[PDB]
Amino acid sequence: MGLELFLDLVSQPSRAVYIFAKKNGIPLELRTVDLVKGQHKSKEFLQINSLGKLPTLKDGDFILTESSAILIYLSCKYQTPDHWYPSDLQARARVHEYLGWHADCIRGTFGIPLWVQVLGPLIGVQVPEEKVERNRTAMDQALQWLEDKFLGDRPFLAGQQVTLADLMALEELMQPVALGYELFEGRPRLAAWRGRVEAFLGAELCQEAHSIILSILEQAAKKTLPTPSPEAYQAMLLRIARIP
Amino acid sequence: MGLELFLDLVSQPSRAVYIFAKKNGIPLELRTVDLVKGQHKSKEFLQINSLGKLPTLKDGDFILTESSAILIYLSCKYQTPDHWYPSDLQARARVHEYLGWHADCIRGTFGIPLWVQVLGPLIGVQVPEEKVERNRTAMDQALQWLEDKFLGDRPFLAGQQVTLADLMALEELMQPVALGYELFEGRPRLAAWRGRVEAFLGAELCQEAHSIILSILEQAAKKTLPTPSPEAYQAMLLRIARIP
Repeated sequence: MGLELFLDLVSQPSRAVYIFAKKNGIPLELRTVDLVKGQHKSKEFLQINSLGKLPTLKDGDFILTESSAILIYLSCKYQTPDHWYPSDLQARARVHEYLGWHADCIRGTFGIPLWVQVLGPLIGVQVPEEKVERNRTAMDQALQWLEDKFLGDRPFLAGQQVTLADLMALEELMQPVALGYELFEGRPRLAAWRGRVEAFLGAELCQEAHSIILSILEQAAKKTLPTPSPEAYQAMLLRIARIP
Repeated sequence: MGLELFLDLVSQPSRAVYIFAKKNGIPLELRTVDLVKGQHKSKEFLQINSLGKLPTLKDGDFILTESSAILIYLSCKYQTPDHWYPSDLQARARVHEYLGWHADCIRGTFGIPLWVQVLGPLIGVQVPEEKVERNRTAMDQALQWLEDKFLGDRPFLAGQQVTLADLMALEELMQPVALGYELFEGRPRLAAWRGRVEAFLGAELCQEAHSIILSILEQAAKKTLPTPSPEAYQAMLLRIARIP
């Protein structure tokens, strides 16, 4: 069974999974893969995940990827509490639905500030003023949508209780926060929901799932960051190259 | 029950759903919403989907969105064949996994040629030469990944049989094709897979699910295209504004 989980806690989807697995007490072998360094691109790793993306979960000789797939798969195999990923047609659908939008509107837009302030400069590459703004006015744009469209009156994006939908959302949101952007400033709805979740999860877990990234801006200043391999350098140039 | 499906067959996710529903014979009330025109933004529609996105499926007073959620939801409620969306842990996982990558790497990159050639100019807005190329070299970049990473030796991205994963993939891919980009040129793997699927689905269905978009380049020429509302004008400028 083994059941190892290659991941880097600077990777927002990685955190999500790690958090889920931890909160439901799932025997997991935490395989650390320095992303900043370019570990996920090491020949040895590509031998595990031809894609070289994190977090990838290896169960048996079955290697899966995609925090969504992994979570869902996990949650299933380990019959985790139902509220998480409900078996109710309407309910599950409500989850499936946000995740899809999340993948569209949240994922990839809220990680940008990290590139603009850390990973970018790390390779001498500086992001254009515009892209920066464009991106932020794009964030709150989504923040709102999330706010009143998904969150609205209820306590969670995916309904009445905590669910994969929240774990993912919040975790992704955490990044710009960690970099200094206080998105929960003028959003008591959002704020309250976050607090509600964190509350649920627990200080301990969150205090450690994050850690890595709240420090990172400093490691950045203190030049503690590893020099990325030419393989990571490439991926990094691409990502930066797809910032609108 | 009603079970209406607002959608515009120029919208690749819309096609997907429509196709699934049609192939499995699901009683569906096809609610057409001119996207090009700006229908999905009409006050009356926002009263149905605060988001104004297509295709949105209204079952009972339950309004759902996200082709993924919809499909899955559909497939469930209408106990459609298992191969589609398997109940097997490894299997389903493999689907869930692609969809996530699909949402990341395919969705949003393969619709661009339509904006560059049609929707864009339709509002006097012309896309920069770079973005164009960047985008295409980005498409085949994904095409390959899809090709040998997901497709590889097996017959489908999601395993051995047709599955939501394919319906969506192929449909999205169809756009640049319909625009004149022959992505299946130097990819016998890709080509064969497509042919495999189309085969399965049937000429009739495909012959009509597409239609709308293979014509569109013409309607474009012949100025048959509806002038978009200031609401659609906005969304159109945003979308174009997020082309890297």
